Amino acid sequence: MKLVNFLKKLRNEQVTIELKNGTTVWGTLQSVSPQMNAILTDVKLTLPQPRLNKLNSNGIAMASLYLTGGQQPTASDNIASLQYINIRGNTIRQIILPDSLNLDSLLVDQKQLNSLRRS
Amino acid sequence: GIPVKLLNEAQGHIVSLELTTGATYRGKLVESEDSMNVQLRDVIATEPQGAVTHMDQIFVRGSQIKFIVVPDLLKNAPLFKKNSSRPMPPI
Amino acid sequence: KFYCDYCDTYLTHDSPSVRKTHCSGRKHKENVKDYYRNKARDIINKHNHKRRHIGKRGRKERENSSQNETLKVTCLSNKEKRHIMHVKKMNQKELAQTSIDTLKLLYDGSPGYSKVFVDANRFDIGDLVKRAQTSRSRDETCESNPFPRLNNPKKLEPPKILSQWSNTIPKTSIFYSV
Amino acid sequence: AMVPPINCIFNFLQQQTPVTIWLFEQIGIRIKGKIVGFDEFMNVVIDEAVEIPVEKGTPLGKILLKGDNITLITS
Amino acid sequence: IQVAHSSRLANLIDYKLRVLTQDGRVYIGQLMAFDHMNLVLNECIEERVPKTQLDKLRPRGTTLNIKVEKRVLGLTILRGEQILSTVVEDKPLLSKKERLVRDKKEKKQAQKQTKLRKEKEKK
Amino acid sequence: MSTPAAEQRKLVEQLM
Amino acid sequence: DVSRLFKPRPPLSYKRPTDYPYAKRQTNPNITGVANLLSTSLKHYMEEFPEGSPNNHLQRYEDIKLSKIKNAQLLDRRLHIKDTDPYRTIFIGRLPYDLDEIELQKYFVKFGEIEKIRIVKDKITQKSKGYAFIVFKDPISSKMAFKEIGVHRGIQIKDRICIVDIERG
Amino acid sequence: PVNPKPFLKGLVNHRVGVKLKFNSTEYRGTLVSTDNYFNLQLNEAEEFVAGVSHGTLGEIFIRCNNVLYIRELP
Amino acid sequence: SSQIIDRPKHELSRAELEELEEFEFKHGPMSLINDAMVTRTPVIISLRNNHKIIARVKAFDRHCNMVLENVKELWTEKKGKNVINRERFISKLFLRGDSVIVVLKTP
Amino acid sequence: VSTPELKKYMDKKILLNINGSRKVAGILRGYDIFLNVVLDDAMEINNNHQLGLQTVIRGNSIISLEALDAI
RNA sequence: ACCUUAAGAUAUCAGAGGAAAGUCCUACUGAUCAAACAUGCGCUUCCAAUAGUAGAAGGACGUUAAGCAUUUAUCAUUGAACUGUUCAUUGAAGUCAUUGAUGCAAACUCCUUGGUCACACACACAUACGGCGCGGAAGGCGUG
RNA sequence: AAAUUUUGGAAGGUCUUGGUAGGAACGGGUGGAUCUUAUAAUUUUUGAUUUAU
Repeated sequence: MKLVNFLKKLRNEQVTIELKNGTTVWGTLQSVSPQMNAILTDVKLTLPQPRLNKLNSNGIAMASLYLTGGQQPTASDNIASLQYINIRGNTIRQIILPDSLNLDSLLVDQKQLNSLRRS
Repeated sequence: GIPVKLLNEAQGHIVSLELTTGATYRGKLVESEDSMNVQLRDVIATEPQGAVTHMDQIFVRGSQIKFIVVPDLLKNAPLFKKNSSRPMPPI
Repeated sequence: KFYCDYCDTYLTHDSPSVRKTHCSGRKHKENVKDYYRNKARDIINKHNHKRRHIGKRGRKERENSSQNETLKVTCLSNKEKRHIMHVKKMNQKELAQTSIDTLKLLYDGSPGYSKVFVDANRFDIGDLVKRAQTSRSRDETCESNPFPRLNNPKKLEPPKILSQWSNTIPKTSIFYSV
Repeated sequence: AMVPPINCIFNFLQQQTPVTIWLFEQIGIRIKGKIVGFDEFMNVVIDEAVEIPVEKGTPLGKILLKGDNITLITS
Repeated sequence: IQVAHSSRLANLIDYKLRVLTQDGRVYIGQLMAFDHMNLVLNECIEERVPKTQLDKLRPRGTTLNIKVEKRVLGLTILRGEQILSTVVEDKPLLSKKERLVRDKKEKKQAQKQTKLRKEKEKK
Repeated sequence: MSTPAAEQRKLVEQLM
Repeated sequence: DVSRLFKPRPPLSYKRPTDYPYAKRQTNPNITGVANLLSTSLKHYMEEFPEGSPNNHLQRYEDIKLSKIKNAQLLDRRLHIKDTDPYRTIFIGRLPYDLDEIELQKYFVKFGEIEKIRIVKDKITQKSKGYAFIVFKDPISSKMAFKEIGVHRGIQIKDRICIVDIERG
Repeated sequence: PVNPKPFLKGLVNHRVGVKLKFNSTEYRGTLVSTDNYFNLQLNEAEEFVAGVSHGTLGEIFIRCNNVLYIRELP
Repeated sequence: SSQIIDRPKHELSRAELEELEEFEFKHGPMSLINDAMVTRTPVIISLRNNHKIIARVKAFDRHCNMVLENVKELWTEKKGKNVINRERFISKLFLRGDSVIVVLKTP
Repeated sequence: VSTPELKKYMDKKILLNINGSRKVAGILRGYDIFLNVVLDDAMEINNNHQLGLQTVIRGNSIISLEALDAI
């Protein structure tokens, strides 16, 4: 049982990947490498403002978000619309799946079922 | 992997490499191994806050290297070409 | 299985000194020298020029340039241009390899000469020189050759001039030197 | 001659020489005691372990110190 | 620039990438090899936002102008442990048809040279 | 033989 | 010209770092405990989702496991060919499915006398399951015929290969 | 000369206190089982973020990478 | 028994490998998460970045990365005296296994 | 797998910076494939207090291992 | 003189057949997927004055420039005056810079890049605008 | 259905667009990609860079 195999089954669905920095990537999800190296295409990066006056924010995250090169100069919040950002596997913290998909048909590990039948 | 073989080909020439602590090092590259361990000779170090010193040798663990800058001429290396001919290795 | 890409010899799988033995021999030490001579020779020889976008000249731009004159074009034969290109390439190589070392010959009898100019007893890069010429030892003292001018040294070499402009030189020197 | 670090830790275990283990920083503590046994991954069990901040710490008893935190093992 | 939806890191060879690191530094150079995903960049110039101008990116003239200190460094191999994410910025110098043409050219030349090498080394 | 952990086993096991 | 071509780039300029020092790098410390949540927020969560969604993908897993635990005891569940001892009687195996008892008796009589023949067929349908019991008038002759039919790439079955051996009863 | 693997085998159903490396958070409870990576499952464990006890915890699975040391309580 | 368990993972056979994986998931530290999925009781997972999630596990894995639904992210952001309690509800969530610290099963 | 090339640093004084701040100088005695190092007669350079007669350093926390000798 | 090797696999499910239970195979058959190659879409974006001396995109590791505004240049010991301040002495380290660094802004000069294509010098348009010349670049989608 | 249409195939016409020196079959102690397992245990991907108390 490897959940990377389940994650490979989405392949064309809208996800919301939240990296470890804090920045959350929203966009259509293409193939996922066996190391969880996601490749999203029509992405909209954003950075959550902590809503607290004195707690400012992550700074390295702002630097990375701006240096991606897609930040809107007139944008009030830190969003950067760009195409095809390739995300390294180890940086993902949690992936918010869409609400609409069915889990019962995708979570069935075909390889584990084959092994169980063979045994 | 290609980059490890390139760093191997870069032996004997002055390379500049920056560690993850912030420091920078440049000098003759004596030996490198498959795990990115390098041995610089006559290195000129820049500690993170800007001070610059000099040592005869250094052996930096590869797990700390951020990037390694080799001479530009190595772009024409034979192992960067994609379509290659092999001598049909013997039995 | 890893083979050298210069020697093209297929080498039985190694990772230790076996790769430090192959790369330190002679069939992989000068055969990697000939390779990068050729690749760098190409980037010197490249003559391809930028793509040419020719715009339709207008009447105001054409009339003035047509008024002035036609200009003759100098042209050489095939053998002559072959010889000229060979000469120019040789001249470029010779000038590029030239290094000026007048300051090294000028201080030949300095009191601390052996510690700086010898380049084998220096303190920065001497660690490399320190199986394979009457080298100058560091233990030299200024008592040796107390008077340099006792016929030991020779006159400074006259300055070089361009040969293609060798008729430019004044015909006669001012003073009569024997 | 050359002695590997595994052999050095084995000598510590055999001669019961007290060791002071440097846990790496942002933890700010040291462990002092005797090595009773070690592992592959520098996991060590310690008898009469003494907790010392970086000297008013409290004894801990017998502990198993995970090797991913150890930085030095000095006597 | 638009890039094909089914385009892994193998298709982006000689594309001019935008590689981002953990410490807020970006690298802008042509990708020429990979592996642990540690790239080789040709002319990548490293950019960073100084701590003195970081405060201008925080939410609030209308258009921000950030002076980014950049260093020039050539033919540098990165390490995959530090890489955070990669973006594409520009297409290669050569068009797709010309790329296929030069690939066919080099394949023909290599096959002929290999045949001649075998013919010489046997006899 | 995989990660150096196996090699270190084939040293520590003999050491004990 | 030895190293006149590998001229390195000028030394890299210095820029003041914008990250945290290697000594100050850490993840989040002072991670607060988990016990406080259990008292207050857990009650609200349980009150507002009484029951969880059914676990449906385990249904197929346990269903195929049921097949495994269902096949075995059912095959084990069980208890014309009750002739004399097989010392002089001969047996055949892997015969045709559409074969008959008279054809099997004739084939066995081709290389040995037959005293009693009764082919046992599957109870599901009246088709010869491939087993034929032939009583021979000579145990040595029956053994020799079985050896010949086993060494000669199997006896000639109509739509299979019929190897012969001892009855093993 | 006991090794850590036999030690953790011997600590099964023994009152142990494992402390994480983050905030001196210490969990005290009986050890139910262990994995080859020293993943620990504690039963009826009590949480000590500091010397003060916060409460009682039902059953906690503790990740392998966080434990600083596993010690046997009297 | 002891020999196969202590036996280095590069010399056991394939069948004994997945048998070992199943035994680890059934009789081991992850038996807690397996039970929590099977009887459908909520778990309170404390992440590395000071985030506590209350959810029901639907599939877990060797690296302890699980798929959760009915997630309810609870976390606090503070500076000095001031504190604010923020909560977020997520319908279906994938969670990577390198972040988790302690996984508490509801009584 | 592959033993690091430190066969020339044997019994020669070296100075290696533990983690990012500490710097320890001593006489190298041995090494392992993880780049664990055992160095005798250590001294924590900062006045500077000696560590002990025999210390081992986990190779995870080593960054650079420059040598203060002829090499 | 040192070196002679991790092992497996090469779309996937479902259906028919052959060598009780798997097991393998089928120039077998469906459905899905992926790759290549052809081939199309009133598909979408982009392709530089000469009726002129221009302009667009990206640079400069370019000048004005010591620009205009701020801000920085050690620690310990001892003696002396002093109401913390000043002068000298011993020891310890010490990236260069102060014409620097940092903040702001403008002019100028110059490099690379491009269909500098063809027909036109035109009164259009609410369903808002014949997207009804030939190519090229890049993607989206469909068929074989 | 022999009158009409749609679907499939053969032949011919017209217009266009691409190719033009290799291709098929068999084979192995043949190279390289991808995938699975050793492998979540210090040298890259199963967390010490949201600066924290």
